[PDB]
Amino acid sequence: ALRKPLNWDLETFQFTNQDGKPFGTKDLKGKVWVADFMFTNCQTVCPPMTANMAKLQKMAKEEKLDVQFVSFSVDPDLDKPENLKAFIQKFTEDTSNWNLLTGYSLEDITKFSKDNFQSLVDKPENGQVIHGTSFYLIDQNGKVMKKYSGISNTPYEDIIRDMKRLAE
Repeated sequence: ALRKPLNWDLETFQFTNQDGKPFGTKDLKGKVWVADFMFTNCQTVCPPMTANMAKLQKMAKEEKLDVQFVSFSVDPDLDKPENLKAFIQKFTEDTSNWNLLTGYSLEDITKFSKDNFQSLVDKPENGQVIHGTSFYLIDQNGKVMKKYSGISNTPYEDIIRDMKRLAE
């Protein structure tokens, strides 16, 4: 069984993916998914985070786990769909189950990150947006259940275990 779940409520949302198509709760409700926050002009942790998410994607597929991946841009003023599409192509050849989202205001995503993921977003003068570095596991009921590091010793086996529990 899933131990010590977070049980965080998530608001209903509809954003735009890297193909310029609507995507959000409508698509995700009923699926197990993993979320992170990132931006394409990040000079530090976002590329390794994304590589880590790609490793998780590959491992989940190998285990025959049917899950979705979602990356929210925290720099929507710069990250349009074409930016996200070009960004993700470096890290994976599979986006059938990975949507990178944008299309909203910076204020919007700041509130969304605060209210749903208890994570501060703020864009300083140098443009290097402050945001959380966690991966979040969300269940079929649309609640956040687990948080893991996306950048430091990502616990791939723990995440896989938890996905297996949600699939049972």
